[PDB]
Amino acid sequence: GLTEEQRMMIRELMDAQMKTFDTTFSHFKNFRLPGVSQVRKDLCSLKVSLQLRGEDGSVWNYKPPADSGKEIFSLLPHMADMSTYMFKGIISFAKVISYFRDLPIEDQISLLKGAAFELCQLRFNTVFNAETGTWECGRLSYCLEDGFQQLLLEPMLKFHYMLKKLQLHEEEYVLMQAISLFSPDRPGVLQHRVVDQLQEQFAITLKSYIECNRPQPAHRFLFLKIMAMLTELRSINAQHTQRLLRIQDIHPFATPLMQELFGITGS
Ligand SMILES: CC(C)(C)c1nc(-c2cccc(NS(=O)(=O)c3ccsc3)c2F)c(-c2ccnc(N)n2)s1
Repeated sequence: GLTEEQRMMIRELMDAQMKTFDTTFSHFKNFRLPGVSQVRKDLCSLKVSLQLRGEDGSVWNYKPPADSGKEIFSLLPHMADMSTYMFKGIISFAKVISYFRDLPIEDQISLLKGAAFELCQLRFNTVFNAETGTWECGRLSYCLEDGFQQLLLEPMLKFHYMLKKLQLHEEEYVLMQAISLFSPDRPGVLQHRVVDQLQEQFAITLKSYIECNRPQPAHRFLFLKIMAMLTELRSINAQHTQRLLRIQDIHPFATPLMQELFGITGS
């Protein structure tokens, strides 16, 4: 069984998640849409078509082009708007958690800058349909273009399929978010020991939750698999930060919030 402090910790994380995760994406609006050397390699990894289902029942569908000049950039303003919406939710999530509110403001900033991408991807995994290869974001859908084995070569995509296969509960997703947010080794963190102890507590709570609620042979080593996925997600984070910085170098597109989170100064 979980201790009372562990149950309290899960309840606080679950409360934060329900208050700040717009799972129907109902408040995502006014976003941009595509017009009616190494950077080229970066942009060709994630090929998705886009579908918008109107409230009236109409459907708009967008297929992207092939790498033939600037057409490589057509989906960037939209994805920047979606990422920014997601990041705002992640910041709200962190800010309503007491363990986070109690850290120095500078460490709050450093932890969010370290983890925003990772928590965004963890939330996106919960709307991933692995059978159809689509992220279902309310009236918006992102569908992977046509194989499956070739798609698992891209580390982000393999991440989403492998995490979805673990069939996690909401509670395990929110503890993954907590363990990623409270990483004591993000650059600029001052309360290294406080953050390390918090992270350890969240990981212990996760290990115990799995021990108490998941007896099936399929869930053996589940805790260790989850921690391996978090390590992989940190590596994916570093790689995509580099991709973003290269693209932004050649073709500015980051929103103000993305600039803040990725360290771009405006000069
Ligand atoms: C929502 C899904 C999971 C479908 C996506 N997720 C990213 C994604 C990938 C990497 C990073 C981010 N976030 S980020 O760094 O602020 C950013 C925003 C625009 S470039 C970088 C993402 F949202 C996508 C993306 C980004 C750019 N092009 C294309 N074709 N797909 S599709």
